Amino acid sequence: VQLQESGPGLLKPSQTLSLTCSVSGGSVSSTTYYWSWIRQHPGKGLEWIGYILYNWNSSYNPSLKSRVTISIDTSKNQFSLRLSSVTAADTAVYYCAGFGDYGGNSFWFDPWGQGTLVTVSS
Amino acid sequence: DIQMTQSPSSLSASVGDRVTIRCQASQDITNYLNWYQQKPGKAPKLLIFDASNLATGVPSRFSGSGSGTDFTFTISSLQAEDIATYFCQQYDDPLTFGGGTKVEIQ
Amino acid sequence: QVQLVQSGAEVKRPGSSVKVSCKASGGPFRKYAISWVRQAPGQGLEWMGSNIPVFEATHYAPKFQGRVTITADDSTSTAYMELSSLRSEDTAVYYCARGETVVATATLDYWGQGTLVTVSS
Amino acid sequence: NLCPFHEVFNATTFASVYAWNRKRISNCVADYSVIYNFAPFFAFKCYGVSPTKLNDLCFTNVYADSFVIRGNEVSQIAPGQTGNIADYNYKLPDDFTGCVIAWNSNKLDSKPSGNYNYLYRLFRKSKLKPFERDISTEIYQAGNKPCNGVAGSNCYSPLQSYGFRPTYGVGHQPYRVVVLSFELLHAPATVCGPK
Amino acid sequence: LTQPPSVSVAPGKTARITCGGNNIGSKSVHWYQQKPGQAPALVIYYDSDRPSGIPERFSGSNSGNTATLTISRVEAGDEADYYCQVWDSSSDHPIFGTGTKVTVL
Repeated sequence: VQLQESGPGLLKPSQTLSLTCSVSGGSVSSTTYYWSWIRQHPGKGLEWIGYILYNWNSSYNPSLKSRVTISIDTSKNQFSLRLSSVTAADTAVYYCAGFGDYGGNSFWFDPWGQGTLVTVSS
Repeated sequence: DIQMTQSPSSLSASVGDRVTIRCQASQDITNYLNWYQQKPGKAPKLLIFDASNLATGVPSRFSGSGSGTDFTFTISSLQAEDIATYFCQQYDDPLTFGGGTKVEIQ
Repeated sequence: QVQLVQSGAEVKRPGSSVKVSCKASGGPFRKYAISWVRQAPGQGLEWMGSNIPVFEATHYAPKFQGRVTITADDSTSTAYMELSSLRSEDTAVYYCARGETVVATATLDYWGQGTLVTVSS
Repeated sequence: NLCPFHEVFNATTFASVYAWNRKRISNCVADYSVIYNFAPFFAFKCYGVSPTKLNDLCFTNVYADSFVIRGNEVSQIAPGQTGNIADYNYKLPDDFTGCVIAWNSNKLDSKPSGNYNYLYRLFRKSKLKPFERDISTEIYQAGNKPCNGVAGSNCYSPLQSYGFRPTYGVGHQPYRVVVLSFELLHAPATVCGPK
Repeated sequence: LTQPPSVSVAPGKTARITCGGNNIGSKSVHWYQQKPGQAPALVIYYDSDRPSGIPERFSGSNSGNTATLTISRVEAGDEADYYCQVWDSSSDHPIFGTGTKVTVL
């Protein structure tokens, strides 16, 4: 039921392209475990950007909502982030997360991948 | 919810006696009382609902007035089959019952 | 005129959980309000449990709060009692009961045949 | 002139079972393309008159209105069946009705952690008379004890929310449903589009 | 959405970490454990119980507008930052505290 992540190693400090990649292995990208991404500046706490479920119902952070998309697929049981036009506003590590067991009125993020640190503006 | 009590828990009577039973009803109600039959070893049964009017086709000798805090009920005749245990139950606290009466035939 | 039936007698081993049913005979099962009660062999009547079409299913005695739980099914017209732990006073016989109030749990007149539920070594 | 015939589907909320968002137009221009603007249908089949010939069927009332129903129960919208939505909330006239259209709104009206704005009423008294409002929201007394603005063993709330967690399967979804009437029985008539 | 930014404590001495915020007794809380060099993990959810793989040393508490985790014994293993998470039901979003760092000798 674990998760594994991958992404880009080192790119130039100003461009538009940015990629992620995820795989479950122990689970399937079907239902009840929505997929979410987390951002954090180094030397600063966490900051949520977006969660996505399968049957549409897409949502993102109110901040930086202009250029954010998420692509999911079950051909390889994968999902990925797509942030455009990054201008070194925040480089981060962008962990993956799931909601796990849905409850009454609360949600907690579990389980998480290893995280893929990427350089400044990718 | 209430410490519901029965006054008294056992009765002594001969055949055809003018008998009367009181259940205490500490919480003030407005005829929110029902009485109940229980023959020993069988299912229970009801006699009077709302402590005012008779239920089904039991004879009219079973009567009680109540109407307030004091709640009483009479039979006035005990001939053949009335000899069993009696209960009264409360609406205001949702479902609670009296202590139960043990009348005996003398 | 509608009657009411349920399961038989159980002599299930104490220190465990128990289940018993109650099967209706007629009428709209869902919009009615079923009741349940125990008769102790040495004592009187004690109250627990009700189901309602507005689905609270929680009106329990404080004496048995957190101990009993109704899990009735409307589709099969069957009411279900569980018990958390079997204890000596759980040797009482059980009853599921029915009245003509359309939705109230207030007045009850119909009953089952009883179930003999005793626990012993 | 045209009418907001199904641009009303491009709305935020179709209230609840209480308010039907009744429109009740008398004269406009409308035709089958306004129906067929939106692809995904669930219960497009209609009991009154087949939609293969809905053209030139001009009837001087629409009586058209819409609401939202859970996805478990869709079939009770039909005339004369057993169902809490169709015995206690709203029961269709069983003689002759215009049409019904159903579709999913999991994208639009299903919010995570619940969206308690939506609701459905519960049992009341006798059988609901067909095509009537029950906008009263006051607390329900089962009997005897007259109660006082609370909730208890007798004081029962006539309200219950859908919830609509989008994580539920095909059983629980927001289903937006609309019903229409096509009867004339009088002197005037509406638009006969194809001509 | 407030908390102290850092704290220091002696090893083996029980430590309080606190997270403020208005009316947070109404809502639940879930907290996380960040040691730099890896990912965090859940340590307490619904303010009362912990998932598998976590000993009894962590017991969250909610008191009105405050939340607090107690650290009975202290070693280098739990020497880490601890985050604050609050789930919103109004605009239906996550929200976070900025964390709090513990310090020993």
